Amino acid sequence: PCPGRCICQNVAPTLTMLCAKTGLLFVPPAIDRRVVELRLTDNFIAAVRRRDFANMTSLVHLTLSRNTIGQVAAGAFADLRALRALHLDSNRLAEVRGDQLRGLGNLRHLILGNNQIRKVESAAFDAFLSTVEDLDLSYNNLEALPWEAVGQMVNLNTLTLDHNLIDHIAEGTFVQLHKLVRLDMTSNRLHKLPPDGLFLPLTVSFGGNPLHCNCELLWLRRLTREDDLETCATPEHLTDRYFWSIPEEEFLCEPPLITRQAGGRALVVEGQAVSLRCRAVGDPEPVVHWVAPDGRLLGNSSRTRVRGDGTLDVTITTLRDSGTFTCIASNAAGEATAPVEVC
Amino acid sequence: PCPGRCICQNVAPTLTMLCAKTGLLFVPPAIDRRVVELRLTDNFIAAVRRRDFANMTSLVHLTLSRNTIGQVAAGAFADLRALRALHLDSNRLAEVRGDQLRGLGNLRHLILGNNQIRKVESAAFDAFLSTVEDLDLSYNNLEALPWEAVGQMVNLNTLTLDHNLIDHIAEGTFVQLHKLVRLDMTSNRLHKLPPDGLFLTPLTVSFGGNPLHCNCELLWLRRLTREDDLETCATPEHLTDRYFWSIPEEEFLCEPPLITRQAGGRVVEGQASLRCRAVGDPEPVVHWVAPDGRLLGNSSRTRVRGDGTLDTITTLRDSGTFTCIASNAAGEATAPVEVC
Amino acid sequence: ETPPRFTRTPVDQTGVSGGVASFICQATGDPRPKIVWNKKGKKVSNQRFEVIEFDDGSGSVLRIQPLRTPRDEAIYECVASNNVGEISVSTRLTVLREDQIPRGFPTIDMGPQLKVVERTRTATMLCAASGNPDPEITWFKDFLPVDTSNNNGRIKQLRSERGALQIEQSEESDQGKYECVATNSAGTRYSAPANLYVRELREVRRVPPRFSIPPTNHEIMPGGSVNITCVAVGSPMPYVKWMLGAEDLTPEDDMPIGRNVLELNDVRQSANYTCVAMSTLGVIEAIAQITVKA
Amino acid sequence: ETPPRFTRTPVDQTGVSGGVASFICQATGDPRPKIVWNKKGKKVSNQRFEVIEFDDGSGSVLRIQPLRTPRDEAIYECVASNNVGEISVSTRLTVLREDQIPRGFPTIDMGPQLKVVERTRTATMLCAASGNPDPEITWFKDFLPVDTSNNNGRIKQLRSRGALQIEQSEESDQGKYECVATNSAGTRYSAPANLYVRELREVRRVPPRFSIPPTNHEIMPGGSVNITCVAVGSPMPYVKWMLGAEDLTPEDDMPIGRNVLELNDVRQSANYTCVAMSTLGVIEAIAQITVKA
Ligand SMILES: *[C@@H]1O[C@H](CO)[C@@H](O[C@@H]2O[C@H](CO)[C@@H](O)[C@H](O)[C@H]2NC(C)=O)[C@H](O)[C@H]1NC(C)=O
Ligand SMILES: *[C@@H]1O[C@H](CO)[C@@H](O[C@@H]2O[C@H](CO)[C@@H](O)[C@H](O)[C@H]2NC(C)=O)[C@H](O)[C@H]1NC(C)=O
Ligand SMILES: *[C@@H]1O[C@H](CO)[C@@H](O[C@@H]2O[C@H](CO)[C@@H](O)[C@H](O)[C@H]2NC(C)=O)[C@H](O)[C@H]1NC(C)=O
Ligand SMILES: *[C@@H]1O[C@H](CO)[C@@H](O)[C@H](O)[C@H]1NC(C)=O
Ligand SMILES: *[C@@H]1O[C@H](CO)[C@@H](O)[C@H](O)[C@H]1NC(C)=O
Ligand SMILES: *[C@@H]1O[C@H](CO)[C@@H](O)[C@H](O)[C@H]1NC(C)=O
Ligand SMILES: *[C@@H]1O[C@H](CO)[C@@H](O)[C@H](O)[C@H]1NC(C)=O
Repeated sequence: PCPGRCICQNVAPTLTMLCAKTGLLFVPPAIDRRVVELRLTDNFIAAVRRRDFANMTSLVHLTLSRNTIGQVAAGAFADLRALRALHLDSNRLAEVRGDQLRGLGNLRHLILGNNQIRKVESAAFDAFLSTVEDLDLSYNNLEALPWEAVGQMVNLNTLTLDHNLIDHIAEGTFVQLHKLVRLDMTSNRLHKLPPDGLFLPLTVSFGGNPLHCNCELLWLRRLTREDDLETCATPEHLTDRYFWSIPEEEFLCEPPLITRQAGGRALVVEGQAVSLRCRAVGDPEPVVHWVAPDGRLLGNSSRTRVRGDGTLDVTITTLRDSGTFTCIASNAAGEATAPVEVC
Repeated sequence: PCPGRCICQNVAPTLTMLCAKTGLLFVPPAIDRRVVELRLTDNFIAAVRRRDFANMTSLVHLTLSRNTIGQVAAGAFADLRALRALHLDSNRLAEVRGDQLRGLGNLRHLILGNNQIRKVESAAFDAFLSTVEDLDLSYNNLEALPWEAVGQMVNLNTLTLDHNLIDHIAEGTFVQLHKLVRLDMTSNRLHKLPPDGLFLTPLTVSFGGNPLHCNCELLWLRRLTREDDLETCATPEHLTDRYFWSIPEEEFLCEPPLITRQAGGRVVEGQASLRCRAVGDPEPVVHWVAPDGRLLGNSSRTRVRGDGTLDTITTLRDSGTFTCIASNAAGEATAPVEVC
Repeated sequence: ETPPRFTRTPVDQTGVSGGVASFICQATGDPRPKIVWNKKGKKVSNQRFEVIEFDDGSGSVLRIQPLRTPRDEAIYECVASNNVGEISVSTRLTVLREDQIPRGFPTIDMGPQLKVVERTRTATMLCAASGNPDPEITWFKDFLPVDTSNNNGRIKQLRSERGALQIEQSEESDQGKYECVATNSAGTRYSAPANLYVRELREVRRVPPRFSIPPTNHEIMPGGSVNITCVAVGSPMPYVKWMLGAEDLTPEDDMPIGRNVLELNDVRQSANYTCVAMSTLGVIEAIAQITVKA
Repeated sequence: ETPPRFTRTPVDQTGVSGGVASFICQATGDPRPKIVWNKKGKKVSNQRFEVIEFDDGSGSVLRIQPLRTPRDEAIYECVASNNVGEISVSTRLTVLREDQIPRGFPTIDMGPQLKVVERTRTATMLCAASGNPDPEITWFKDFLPVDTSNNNGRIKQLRSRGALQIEQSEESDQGKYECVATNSAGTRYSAPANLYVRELREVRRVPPRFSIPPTNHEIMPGGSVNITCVAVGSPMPYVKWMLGAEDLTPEDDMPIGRNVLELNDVRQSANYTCVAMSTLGVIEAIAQITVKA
């Protein structure tokens, strides 16, 4: 009882079903739940319903490559506890939620390459954090990534992000990934790389990125690596220049200079709202921090706000603690300070 | 003045420049404007600026395949009057605007395959409607298409839409496209195909991988003699997952329209609503009529909804028998209502 | 032998550019007259110009599509001739453009749509035309005029007791491409074409809706939950819905076929629930007594 | 010969789980004392336990990371010994978890960031810690404590923001630094930050100087004029415009060396101030704009 145009082998132990190029519109219903291998490549499946892989507790390999799957229902893989590998490459997935990958206790290979995944839910890999050995998210639309989840994947040895829009890689990641051998960050939006355990075998590819070539990449330039056609995008002096062709001396950082100060003096005698401005400039762009007269750094909390520009806004002043509100512009090449004295 | 790892031969007149797999981040500046062929495949170009191809009036082949191009600036291809072929396949384009394809007067090959094109601006092909012989929009996110523009492309011979979300194809199209030899409509959301000049120097029309609704509206197609391209039905339930050419003609059934919720013959004489919903296969179309004229909806004084509801300000003396007409491929249904 | 005589001669048309213009010309004689179309003296010869002869051979129709102005704006003549005669009649074709289209010029509000009918059954193709004054409506099947002048044939055109085309007792010959034509003193406009298909007769029995399992009377305690079953049958199969007197309880999205089980919750008062079965052959009802007993 | 004497002994620590705990132990004698760390009597031996010896050979530092509670919550002792002696000191390790962290426990508001300094120049690593009471701040370079006890050395710690200031940088200063906040409540480590030392690049430093100062322009009532202000120097000045006290070119990215001001609808005479800024000086120049009948 095999569905039309499909090739099914029901000889124990490996019950295999193959449906390549059979023009499927849906996942074949009433498929034998004792299936071990399932391959549905090169069809035209639009969506994956929960009913599709309901009771397949014997399934270990699932391949859904090259379809038009644009939607995967919640808990669609909830009962695939024996599943080792999952292939959803070359489809139309737009996101990866936790309720979709629930119950994949034995998942060791996860391939989601060549999709349009815009966002991966934080801790959507919870079902297989300790087991996963291979994760592919290449050729998607990821600008961000739940690195905190990645940092827990101990048995991970190959992580590929060949073509996305990832802006930055978290620094604390990759510290416990001792089995990691391949990390691909080619073709993203990486301006810089953190001084992590990049150096070690290990293959870390980071070509095709809009690298900002200042001091923040000096540590990497000092390494002894083969030219993987890495190229700088900024600053203008080094635009279109090959990374490893540039001498270490030309990776320059510029100290912070506070251009727009409060002017060194301010005064409000009552509860009326006050506001201070602080804007720094340098390479890389300095980070502005404010301090209270008590020497306490002020953050994004109640009654006090800080913006990307650097402006400090305080709504209800006590005035019981009047002193010098200092502005600190931290930078890789130095610090700048512009104090203001209020009462 | 050739960039590293690039092969550029500047021997007049045919200036060729090739920069494949050189890890480019931008389109190389100071490219000789008398260049005839320019190929920049397999790099990492993020965007196309208008300054990139400013005065390249000698360029005839431009290849930007397999990058991460997500944005094309307005008038980026202006002054490319000598351009015959354009390759933008395997990129991140999200739309095709008119200001992007401006000035491609001699364009005969346009390949935009494997992108994320969600919408093509109507008449964005105006610069090269009469010249185009090849148009590729395969593997994108198109649910709609400027068919009115496509219908004017006379010299077009190959139109490919291999993998999109196209819901419906216009009926009047393809009547003037006499040189058309290949049309690919595989893997879309097509429920049906119109009885156009599909049947016919040869012609190959592929329409597999669609959620076909198998009723009378495809009977004309089933009667044809074509090879099995693995076409499959999705609806109705009786014919779900069944191969198209395997179903006998008698099983393609249409059900006549039945008006379920009439008004009942049922006001304020100072302000306007009437209900009409039919049901059948395919889903009936509701039309309203005036007592002595044909009522038109979606207008200034009269509005009509997809449900069939007739909706602004009633006239003190335009009372008569307002009849509701439910048109369908298998028949018509009529439920008149008389209001005052 | 007998020299040709005209049975129908074409008239002056005024269509729009890109549209259609058809000239009907018929004659009779012994032997049968052959009809040739001429433009400015010469026999018509163009890609957009096609001559379609009637199946009887009583004449032909000169079809021009799409209309190009003013390359076509001229005088066309019909010349019927045999071995024993040769006569002619001529008419003028005017082709306007959208810029010159007057208010009151015929406009197709709704044209004919795709239709599929079984053999020996009745098929109807709709057409709604507007204009000032009211345009007359004619029909064209496969580039030839449909004769509905005879009000007493299987093929009729409704006007009294919407100039739709009604085709009774369908036969395979009725299968073809139909198009509606609106003509007044201002001009002539064609509607979009629509195909009519004739499939074989599916001998099915016609039976009005009948309740196989009508709703039973149920008693329940205050809040309160009960399921009521209503089953109807017939060909075609009835649409079963639920009502509480006047208002509908079932949505037309979920509306079932042949079987509808109504679910009640928080029943705090006794009521009567009406079950309705609907088909194109009838509408039947049935009430179920729901009471709230302790 | 001389029996061992403790120069620095570890104290009772109270860190958080997953964090860090370092025990410093130094001694002196003749011959050199060797320092061994013990937990519950036996010599420490664990993957998360590393012993880092000082460059002087004056002792070592027991580093525990990451802190696991309560597997590490025990009593650790330092045993210094030579050929003529054997002394010991023992301390208590307390390891809390996030559930048990009291309000007032040290929290790193701002940790040290990546910094690159040229040789023989001054580098500064920032650290801002909060808590109740006010926590004192110490520093750790490559798992070893930074010696800032000498208030008059190249390496100092600023009083009050206890940042670490490294003067006259040398290659030995290149390493991994981490900030430590400790009060009576406990101890919290900041994230590590790398300091890199590159060679000295001799560049000339010249304060901002107006190469092309603003000219005085006369104009017809409303009224439009362009004023050019150009400054030079190393580093290159950021040029802006003001109308007396308030800035006239707000929300713009301050251009480098050149700023051309555009005036429109001039209906009253005024003085416009051009300002050039660098880390080496701030110069000004005013242009007199008048409205003649
Ligand atoms: C504090 O909160 C504000 C928002 O209330 C943050 O401001 C945004 O920050 C991002 C980048 O960090 C900018 O792209 C947005 O434009 C900002 N929006 C607004 C309304 O300000 C700010 O980043 C936070 N700052 C800190 C130090 O936490
Ligand atoms: C005029 O026509 C359009 C359809 O062409 C109506 O738009 C529909 O509105 C309903 C809900 O109000 C939606 O369910 C449909 O999806 C809409 N149609 C389409 C194609 O998207 C529109 O409402 C009509 N105007 C008025 C006033 O009724
Ligand atoms: C702009 O600045 C100049 C001087 O820097 C002003 O001109 C002087 O004004 C004082 C009194 O205000 C006079 O004593 C001087 O004789 C003036 N000197 C010259 C050269 O004019 C000028 O008034 C200022 N203009 C404005 C609008 O503030
Ligand atoms: C799943 O598997 C077992 C046997 O394979 C069966 O007893 C069980 O009913 C199935 N679960 C469901 C919900 O049908
Ligand atoms: C009524 O139908 C619903 C359908 O699931 C069911 O849950 C419920 O138990 C039924 N109640 C009775 C009294 O049969
Ligand atoms: C329901 O119908 C019966 C008549 O058949 C009527 O006597 C009764 O009053 C009705 N019950 C209600 C609640 O209306
Ligand atoms: C000032 O500079 C701008 C630059 O666009 C120019 O348009 C304008 O004509 C100039 N005005 C004068 C008075 O020079």
